[PDB]
Amino acid sequence: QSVLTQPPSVSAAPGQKVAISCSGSTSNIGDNFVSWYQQFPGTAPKLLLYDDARRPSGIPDRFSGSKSGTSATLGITGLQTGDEAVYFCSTWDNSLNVVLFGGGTKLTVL
Amino acid sequence: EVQLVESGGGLVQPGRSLTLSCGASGFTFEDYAMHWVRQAPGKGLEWVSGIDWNSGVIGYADSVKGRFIISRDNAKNSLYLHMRSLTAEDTALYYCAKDVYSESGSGSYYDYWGQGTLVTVSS
Amino acid sequence: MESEFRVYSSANNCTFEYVSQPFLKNLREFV
Ligand SMILES: *[C@@H]1O[C@H](CO)[C@@H](O)[C@H](O)[C@H]1NC(C)=O
Repeated sequence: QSVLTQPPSVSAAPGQKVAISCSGSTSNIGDNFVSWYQQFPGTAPKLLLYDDARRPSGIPDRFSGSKSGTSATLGITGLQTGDEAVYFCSTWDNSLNVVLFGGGTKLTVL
Repeated sequence: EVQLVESGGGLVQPGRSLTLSCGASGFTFEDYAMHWVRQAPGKGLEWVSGIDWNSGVIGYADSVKGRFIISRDNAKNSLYLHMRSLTAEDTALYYCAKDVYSESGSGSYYDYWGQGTLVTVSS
Repeated sequence: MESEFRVYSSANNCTFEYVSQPFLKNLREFV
């Protein structure tokens, strides 16, 4: 069973660009665009990116990122305090016929 | 605004069964596919079950296959998950998920997430 | 400042839908 791979935790100073990488098998990420979810600790997950770069209403333009090949990249710019959250990349797998959820990356500011 | 009410989650013994009920409001229930996602605290999100407009079962997580049953009623606007052979691994927080794509085959993302209920499986 | 859908709270069991050109010192008579 393919598992989406994400770095455990990332820390950056406010105003520093943040890159998050999601690693998946060709059948999952290659067939359908990954969906990013921003979950604040102790809160229900909120969709951050739909169909890769496209952003759902209520998501800041500074949030960005491009998926190339089997890797999905989330780019965060103009980072601020209180933006700390756990990010999950989710892409359904045609071969596995099950939705796949990434381990998650713990973004934070000191 | 879509609100996903969560209930039927409580401390339960391992060799027992438990039903989880999700309440759907602010959108047509039949029009949008509904999915179950659980996340144990300190662990990554894990997809558990999926269903569609025709109420056909999209599938179950391999770990929960044959122990979990998913069903929904379009008229009642509610979906119910039946859990059997509950284990410590099963213990997690089950959040209702609203899916924009009924087939959920491709480009399917969860527009809204339920607050969730805490299933605890212990002796 | 549009207050929309404030005319009801629950909407279930839809049975008929229809969208067309809107009906509306000008008199607007209806029957
Ligand atoms: C829905 O409407 C139909 C016909 O108007 C009626 O027979 C049925 O009982 C209704 N069900 C609910 C749940 O409102």
